[PDB]
Amino acid sequence: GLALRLVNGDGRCQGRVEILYRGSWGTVCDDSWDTNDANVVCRQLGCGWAMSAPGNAWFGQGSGPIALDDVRCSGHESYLWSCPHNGWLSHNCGHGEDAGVICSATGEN
Ligand SMILES: [Cl-]
Ligand SMILES: [Mg+2]
Repeated sequence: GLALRLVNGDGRCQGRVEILYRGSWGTVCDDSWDTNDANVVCRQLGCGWAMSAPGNAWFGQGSGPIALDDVRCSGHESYLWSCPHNGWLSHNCGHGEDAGVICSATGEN
């Protein structure tokens, strides 16, 4: 069962992006980690909208195989794994590129 979390931030609605894929939490190393991408993360978590998308392991480096690399959300999607992307677990990037998000945390549902 796919799941998403933001870790090592100040609260549920900010931190390093991690996706539960086939039993292990994996990070995102997108070098075009954009507002549209972050907005999808925030919507999916019920965390409002993306105030910023901190880059390059701002919230620290994750560990283990990296789940997603080039994720190109339109910005409307309900889940990050619904955005166009260039594959699971097939990436040469390092955890120094792990993406992060800071959401408004203005959701109530
Ligand atoms: Cl980051
Ligand atoms: Mg992107």
